[PDB]
Amino acid sequence: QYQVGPLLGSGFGSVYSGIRVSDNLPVAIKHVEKDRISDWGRVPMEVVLLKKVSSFSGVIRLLDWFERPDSFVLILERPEPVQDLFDFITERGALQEELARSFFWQVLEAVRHCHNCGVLHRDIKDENILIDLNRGELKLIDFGSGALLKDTVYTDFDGTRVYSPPEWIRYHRYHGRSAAVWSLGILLYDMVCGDIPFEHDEEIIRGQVFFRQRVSSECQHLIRWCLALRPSDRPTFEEIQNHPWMQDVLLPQETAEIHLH
Ligand SMILES: COc1cc(/C=C2\S/C(=N\c3ccccc3Cl)NC2=O)ccc1O
Repeated sequence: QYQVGPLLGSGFGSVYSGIRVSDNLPVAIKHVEKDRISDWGRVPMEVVLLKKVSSFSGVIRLLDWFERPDSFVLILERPEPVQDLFDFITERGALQEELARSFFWQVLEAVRHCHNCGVLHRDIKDENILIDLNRGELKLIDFGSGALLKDTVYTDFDGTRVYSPPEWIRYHRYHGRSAAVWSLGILLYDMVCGDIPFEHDEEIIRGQVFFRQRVSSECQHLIRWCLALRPSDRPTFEEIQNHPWMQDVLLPQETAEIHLH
């Protein structure tokens, strides 16, 4: 069936590079131990969520999955060549606003897709975004801490803390969309400054954003908006994409030729 390659990453489980014997298609082989899965639907919720979002290249595609005695094995698409946003920023530093605009736009489109399919990702960050270097397209990955999207309150969280909103830190309560917008705020800052704005709980609670890089006023505005302390003061996905800084986004293909080649 599949031919296993080198380990791509380890945590939310372990993920290996792979080739599908059928057609030599590049795939990724994810291994998740059953004893670590707290959410089921009988398969892990991660499988359910991935199936709901299959269609559109902004979200990672689930090609197949297998059940083993103690683990589940996920077969996911693998772009070639590819690099994740964390490594991309780590090696290249703070991104240019034009490039950050293109990336952030693609992520917004991706999360908007997840929501239409009734899925909440709950771990939006640089590490969970892959870059198809050739096509200039971004993919959202690792739905392992995500949930079915609801309009009521969430009292559980198992995503990245430094990307989590102050209402989570304070009260252990959040609503899906406003919380997503907050993490998007952290992400956009990460893109334009080369690092995340908050490290400790108290910084998150305070929500005072400092820019360590020359960033345009409009970008700072959008960032400070997504990072509003009160969830209700945060912009909606529509409000973000109608923001003046999001005007005139590049096509993914232009983005590659200008910024990736
Ligand atoms: C990591 O690189 C790739 C990931 C994916 C899909 C992945 S990787 C993932 N979770 C992890 C993240 C970091 C460490 C360990 C795990 Cl299990 N979840 C996915 O859907 C594809 C193609 C790739 O080239």
